[PDB]
Amino acid sequence: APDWVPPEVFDLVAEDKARCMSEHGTTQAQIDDVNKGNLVNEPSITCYMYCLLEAFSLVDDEANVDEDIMLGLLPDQLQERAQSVMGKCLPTSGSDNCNKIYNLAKCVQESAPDVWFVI
Amino acid sequence: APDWVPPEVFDLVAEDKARCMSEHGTTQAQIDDVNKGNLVNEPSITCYMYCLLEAFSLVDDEANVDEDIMLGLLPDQLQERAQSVMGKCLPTSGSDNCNKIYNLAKCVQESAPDVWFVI
Ligand SMILES: CCCCNS(=O)(=O)c1ccccc1
Ligand SMILES: CCCCNS(=O)(=O)c1ccccc1
Ligand SMILES: CCCCNS(=O)(=O)c1ccccc1
Repeated sequence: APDWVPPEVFDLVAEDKARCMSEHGTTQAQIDDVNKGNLVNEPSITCYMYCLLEAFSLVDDEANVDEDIMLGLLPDQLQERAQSVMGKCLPTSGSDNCNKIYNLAKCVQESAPDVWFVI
Repeated sequence: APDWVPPEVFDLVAEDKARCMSEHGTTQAQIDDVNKGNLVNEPSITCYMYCLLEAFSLVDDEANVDEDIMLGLLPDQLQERAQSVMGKCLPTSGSDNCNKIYNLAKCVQESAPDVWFVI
């Protein structure tokens, strides 16, 4: 992940990472690819992102981001940049929940590739 | 219903929607509620879902689901997502036909909000 990610997040997500990878057939290799800017629209990775976001209430049942909860989780250092990115990329839109998260990731990647990551 | 639902289904279901709502005392408000994630175990809605499924030959007289045709009628991306969810949530179980379909809908909505919809 990017160097700014708080160490605690790696432990906080561990339980849901395992569950979500199992549920969606996700490989660590796919995850490693999102982080190197190589995102593809395949449910095994896009629904995995949805799954992990939902675990932390970062999105609701229609894959709309909760900006407050997202800003809460992000370090103080990223507040300004993240708020700008959210302004540009939200609300989410797409045919289903996984597509909404794919579309969101692509939007964030355009301006701010280091703000999005997959764990 | 979700944005991914094929346009054709709204016309294809119309005849059976009328018949099934009439048979079960269903109101549109109840159908709207399911699509908002507010599924309640009332036979006027749970038996309605059974009735629509039966109309498409997706259930038999004991609310056994035809997994292969149900999956086959879904768009490609939903079909992929649904393979794992239906793997988990099928076969149906419950005290009667309407409870079996309630339990199925609840199971699907827990993993995959945006997959179980009603018209
Ligand atoms: C801008 C943030 C990116 C979110 N991507 S993620 O689904 O892998 C995820 C990462 C961390 C916590 C929850 C989900
Ligand atoms: C001919 C129209 C196809 C129906 N496709 S559907 O995705 O709405 C669907 C509805 C109910 C069960 C499975 C799929
Ligand atoms: C993924 C399957 C959803 C089934 N929901 S339904 O039984 O109300 C229904 C909707 C549309 C056509 C037939 C049945």
